[PDB]
Amino acid sequence: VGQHFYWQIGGFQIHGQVLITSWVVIAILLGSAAIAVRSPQTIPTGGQNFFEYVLEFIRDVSKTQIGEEYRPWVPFIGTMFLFIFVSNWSGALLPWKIIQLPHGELAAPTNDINTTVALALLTSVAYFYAGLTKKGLGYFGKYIQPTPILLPINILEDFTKPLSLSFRLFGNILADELVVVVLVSLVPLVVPIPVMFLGLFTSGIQALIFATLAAAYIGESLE
Amino acid sequence: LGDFMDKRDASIKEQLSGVKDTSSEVKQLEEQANAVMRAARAEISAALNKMKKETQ
Repeated sequence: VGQHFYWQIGGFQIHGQVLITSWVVIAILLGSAAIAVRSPQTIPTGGQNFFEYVLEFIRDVSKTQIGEEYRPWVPFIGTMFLFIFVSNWSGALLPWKIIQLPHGELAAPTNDINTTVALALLTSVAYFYAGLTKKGLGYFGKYIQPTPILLPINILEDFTKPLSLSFRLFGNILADELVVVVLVSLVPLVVPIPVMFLGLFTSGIQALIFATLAAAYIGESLE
Repeated sequence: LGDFMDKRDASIKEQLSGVKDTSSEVKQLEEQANAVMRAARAEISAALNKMKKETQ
């Protein structure tokens, strides 16, 4: 129904919904994780198992994709999973059609391009940071190694790696929320809930496929 | 939490090197017990044999 936004002015226009929706994710990430690190135990108590099994999962998709030096990049990929996992699970589960902002919807931080192309650039700096730290500053992975005539293929591969990784995450969350927006207008909520469970299924997966592929460009730059 | 992952793992691993060290020390105790009992035995054998031949 509504694909628009209201802008907030600080000299330029920025989206009110994106900042506001994102803040809840930030408060629900730091507010729930830092309640278990207050008094840890040797044998993990109730509630610390879930935050440990997440951290052991992030070490899986870092070590398999990067290699022996996964351990500096764990807090980066740990953010790019959890900031995108919780942002999608906040959209389906937190009831925000009761609250009415006077100009726009509130579903997810990733419904605008402004989040998803920023997260596609934060993972784009990361494989230029890893690409220019470990290897030489003069020549790095874009250097035309197998054949010299592969130059326009590999220049354009620089542009497609943040762009295809952005519109993957941008579209499937915007699609999932719109199916919720459209089907409510037709029918009460007892019908679209299997479609929401099909959506909440892929809502967490597109976060997982982000952080898996985000680590996969790190290991390519280190070679 | 990273330290906790290491702490439980290093401690579990540490016990492993400790139990291996204890088994190597019990093997060296068995070898020193071997050498000390055969030390007393071969002491007596050589001493009685030499002193026997000499005073014969």
